Amino acid sequence: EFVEEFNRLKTFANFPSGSPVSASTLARAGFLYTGEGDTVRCFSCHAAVDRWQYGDSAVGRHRKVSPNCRFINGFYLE
Amino acid sequence: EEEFVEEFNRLKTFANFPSGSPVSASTLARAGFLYTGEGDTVRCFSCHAAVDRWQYGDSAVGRHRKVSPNCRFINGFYLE
Ligand SMILES: [Zn+2]
Ligand SMILES: [Zn+2]
Repeated sequence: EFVEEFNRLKTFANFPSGSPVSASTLARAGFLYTGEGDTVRCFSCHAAVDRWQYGDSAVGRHRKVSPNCRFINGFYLE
Repeated sequence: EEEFVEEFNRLKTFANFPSGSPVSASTLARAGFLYTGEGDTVRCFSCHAAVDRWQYGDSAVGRHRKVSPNCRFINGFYLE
């Protein structure tokens, strides 16, 4: 289901307004917002990531904690 | 110091500026910035404000105006 970006961006309701990394960028990087703080979790690899700061690459950090993540490696593409 | 009112002289200071920067040396120099020589920290030749941690999509003049809306450079003081 969450394979679709939108189903993912939806979960970003009440996302910390001042986050240096937009909900959109994360939804795009394949993350889901857990609801607490700025913690999000990859729907494909389940790897969770938080404490985002200026300069971060949503896709970049993603790959760092899960370089072999299915989504990162374009498994769900067209 | 030097005649930094000229873009070319400001650009000379970016000799060892880090290669992989999202914002280019010329874009920064064109915005009145001198390279301090450390990391990606640059400093306005006119208002002396320092700015760093450049990111993809940043506007050199934009951030510059952010920390010094009154910078003489940003305001045309040096115009011909
Ligand atoms: Zn993943
Ligand atoms: Zn200035």
